Amino acid sequence: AQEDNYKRIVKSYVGEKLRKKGLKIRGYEGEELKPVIEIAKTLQRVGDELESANTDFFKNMCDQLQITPSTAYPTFQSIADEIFVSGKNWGRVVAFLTFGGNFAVHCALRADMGEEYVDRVVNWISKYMAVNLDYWINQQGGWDGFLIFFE
Amino acid sequence: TENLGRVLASFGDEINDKYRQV
Amino acid sequence: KIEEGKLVIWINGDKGYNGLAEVGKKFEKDTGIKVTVEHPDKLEEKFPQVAATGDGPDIIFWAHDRFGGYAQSGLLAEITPDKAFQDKLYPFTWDAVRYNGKLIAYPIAVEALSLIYNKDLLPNPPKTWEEIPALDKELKAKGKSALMFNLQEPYFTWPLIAADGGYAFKKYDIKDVGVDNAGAKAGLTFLVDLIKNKHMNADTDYSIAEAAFNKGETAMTINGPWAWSNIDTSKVNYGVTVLPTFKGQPSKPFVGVLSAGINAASPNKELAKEFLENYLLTDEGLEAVNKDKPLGAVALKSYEEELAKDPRIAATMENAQKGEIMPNIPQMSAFWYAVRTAVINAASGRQTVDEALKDAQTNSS
Ligand SMILES: OC[C@H]1O[C@H](O[C@H]2[C@H](O)[C@@H](O)[C@@H](O[C@H]3[C@H](O)[C@@H](O)[C@@H](O)O[C@@H]3CO)O[C@@H]2CO)[C@H](O)[C@@H](O)[C@@H]1O
Repeated sequence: AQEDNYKRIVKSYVGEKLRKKGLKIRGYEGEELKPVIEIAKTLQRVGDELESANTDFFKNMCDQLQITPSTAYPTFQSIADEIFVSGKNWGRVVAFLTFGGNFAVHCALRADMGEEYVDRVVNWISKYMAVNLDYWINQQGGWDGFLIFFE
Repeated sequence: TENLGRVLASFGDEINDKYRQV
Repeated sequence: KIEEGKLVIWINGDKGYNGLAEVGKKFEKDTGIKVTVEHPDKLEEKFPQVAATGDGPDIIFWAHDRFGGYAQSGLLAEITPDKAFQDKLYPFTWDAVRYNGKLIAYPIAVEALSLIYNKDLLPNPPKTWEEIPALDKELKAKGKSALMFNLQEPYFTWPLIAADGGYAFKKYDIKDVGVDNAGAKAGLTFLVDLIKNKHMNADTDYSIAEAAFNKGETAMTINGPWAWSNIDTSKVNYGVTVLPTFKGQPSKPFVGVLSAGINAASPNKELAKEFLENYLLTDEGLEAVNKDKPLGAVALKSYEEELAKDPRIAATMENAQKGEIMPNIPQMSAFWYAVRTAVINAASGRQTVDEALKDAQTNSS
């Protein structure tokens, strides 16, 4: 329900990243999404700003996590919790989505992790927002507020 | 993992500080 | 087998392993982590064997009394819940799984034996052990028996043994064992005399006593909450009440805390913590297991409140309060093994009550 609402946004964000890198994942073959895309456009724009200002971090993120099938989900939960442990703001929501996107596109497609982890991570990201972030987000006006805040 | 999430939250703060119109 | 990215769970065959699997199903649906739940025989004896070689399950369920031995063998990972999750379970349940200053398992539920009786055959259950023989003689004349319960596992006979002064240990003094004191002999002797007077049979085991009661062939049985499911299915109009007194003293069942320990050799330790804290130890998680086989009084404060209304749980608590929580020290396995031999030999007439308990006093060290 609400988890689905977030997955729609996360799916499109990850799908564009997948296609830039050149991958062709099942379920992310294309963007038929068409006013909701305005959320996608803002997320890609400000998401790309944050990683282009900290390139070396995201370039080497997977090498430090050394994710395996045993540690992928616990590592995701632990890092996400630590992003918001001392508070929430729209900027941190973005940081969390850029972490997730890079987590699904790069670390999830390493040799020891198959394509099946792309959709799993997207689900982890979506469930996390619906369970842990939905209250604050609707406090700040939902996605409409997200849009106004980043222009 | 611990400090990775803390570094990401600082990255998010830098972005929030920029767009802050307040 | 423990591969990466999967959870193998062991839990005894009398608990709700099917209901635990549907918690595992919900876990896989969200995480993609497949959960396999197994209920192999002698689960508690095999775990130290296969875990010692770095094999076995990721998660082992058993009463807390066995985990101290596992812990000192280095087979269990320290569990480190944050304050928010630790506050969700009762502190005394956490105490049951603390060993040498370590939390070594997650507590699940408190288990206490109670007297289960057939109201159709026995409207008023007996208040004392002493009046059961006379009760059996009335029921035998009508083709029934008064009581059948598992005599092959000392767990079911300890309440009577401890009633008049029997105890296991004594912080915990391993030299002070109360297995062959006057109170223990008086309890075991009453059991033996019941068999000699043909009010029970030494070879009665768990399955025999369950079938006998759930088929309406005996008026009373001694069992825990896990057994209520099958009684419901049998439609026997049953009740759960305080155990019979012995020599004016309440029966004192040894109280167990069903606990989940994490294999120290598992590569899935963090995955096990996610599953246990966030899927099993929730209201929805425990309900799934409880709906399969009742757990007793669960360690989760929120869900324990919801079930406390159940009179069967209340009766379980009464017997629990009149009992004593089992120690978790490693010496508990030797104590059980010792007392298992003494009950079987005394019941079957291979040893007298005295030489049976003396050997147990010695073997309990
Ligand atoms: O009997 C089934 C019923 O009793 C359980 O209690 C047992 C203890 O939890 C357990 O430690 C047991 O000790 C046994 C050893 O651990 C085991 O290796 C076995 O081989 O020898 C001992 C028994 O002879 O002591 C009792 C059983 O005597 C448990 O609380 C219940 O949940 C379980 O359903």
